[PDB]
Amino acid sequence: TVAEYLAFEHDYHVLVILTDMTNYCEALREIGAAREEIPGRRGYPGYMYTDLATIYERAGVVEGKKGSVTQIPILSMPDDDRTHPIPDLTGYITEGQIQLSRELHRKGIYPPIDPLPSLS
Amino acid sequence: MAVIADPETAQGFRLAGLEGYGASSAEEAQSLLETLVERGGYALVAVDEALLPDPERAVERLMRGRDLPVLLPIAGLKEAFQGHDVEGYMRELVRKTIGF
Amino acid sequence: PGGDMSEPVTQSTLRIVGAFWRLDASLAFRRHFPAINWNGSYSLFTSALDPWYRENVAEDYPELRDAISELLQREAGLQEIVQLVGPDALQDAERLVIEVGRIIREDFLQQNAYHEVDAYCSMKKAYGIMKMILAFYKEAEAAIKRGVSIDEILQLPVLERIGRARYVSEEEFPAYFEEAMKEIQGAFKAL
Amino acid sequence: SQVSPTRMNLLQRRGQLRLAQKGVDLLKKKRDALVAEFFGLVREAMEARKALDQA
Repeated sequence: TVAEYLAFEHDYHVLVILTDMTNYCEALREIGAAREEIPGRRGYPGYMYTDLATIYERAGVVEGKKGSVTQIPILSMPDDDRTHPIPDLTGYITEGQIQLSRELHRKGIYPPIDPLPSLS
Repeated sequence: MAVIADPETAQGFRLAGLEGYGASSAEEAQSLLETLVERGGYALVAVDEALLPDPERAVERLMRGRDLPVLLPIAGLKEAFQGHDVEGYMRELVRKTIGF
Repeated sequence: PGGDMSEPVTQSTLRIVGAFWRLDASLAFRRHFPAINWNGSYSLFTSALDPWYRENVAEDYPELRDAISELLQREAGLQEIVQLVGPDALQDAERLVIEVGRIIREDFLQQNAYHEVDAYCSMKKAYGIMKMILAFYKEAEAAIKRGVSIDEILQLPVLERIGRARYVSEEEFPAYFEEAMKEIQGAFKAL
Repeated sequence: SQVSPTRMNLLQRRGQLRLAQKGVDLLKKKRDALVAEFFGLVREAMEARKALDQA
């Protein structure tokens, strides 16, 4: 929210790093179930989708304006799974992604990336 | 194309074709092996039982995937040869494929 | 029609009760009823039966059951592999096993439940049956051990006297061993 | 690199077996034929050679 402010009235281009989000949902979960709301796959509270709309969705480029808010946050889903529901819903939510994979990493090639599942 | 056995017996070869060579000048025949492949127009090489047609590794070390004459069994000269004939067949089947 | 030897139910029974008589379709499709498929079946039971076993039947009795089972056993892992060559690239005794095997499978096995003559037995009946089948086989081996014609043994009239054996009726059963048996002794003398 | 996940795959990976299992079932009885044809070659080999060597 310090981003809209720097973006919209004062004109800037701002790259925002929200590194790690996996702790997010973790804490999120806690309130969830400690109250009583329903689970909805893998025991993350099911309304997740919405809360994870509001974080990524603010950004973009306003009309006939100046400025920019580009978000790169970095997920840290466990294992090299791709159906642990965190990175799941992010998938719809953000547009595209690029993956690091152990797949390369053993070979020592830095900074690994694969093309194979990066859309953008 | 080519073969070897003792000179004393070799002559016969030497008549029609079989531009053979000695076979008691080496008891390794590797020497000959290579020489043979120098021209390589000989797709046939065969040897007596004087050597043994079992350590082909020479050929494998030289041809190295360029299949060139399988060393074939001859036998110095008949005096009996039919005993180990039906044998040579059986000796093969057990250690190839499956054992009976 | 969960179709396994693994879903709870079965492997529970298996735990408590003692004997398992597996029946299976496959063996059955070739025809041979009952089709209790032996190779997968078991019965922990036998042990404690041995006393009464030996009392009543014969007294060399156990020694037979264990002896004969080996037959099929030593066919199972021979056939398995080597049978993708038929019964002609085998050697001497090799054929002998499965020829005998045939007999274990063409008589000692398969009965029927549609014969007044046979669909019922008693110990003492079967005993002779099995007895003969070792007793023809050990001497079958004395033939091939001298290298006699093999595929001749396989055509001798003696086998037919086995061939009828199941059909032998229970009143005639004693006698039928009586003549038949000692004849075995004599078919090997012939060669 | 990855342990296969936790759902979807049951059916697919079972049909992995269906293909494999049936494939490898039959690959043998593919091969049975060639073993037959090996025999054809096996008889034939030395016959005359050994003969006409000797005179």
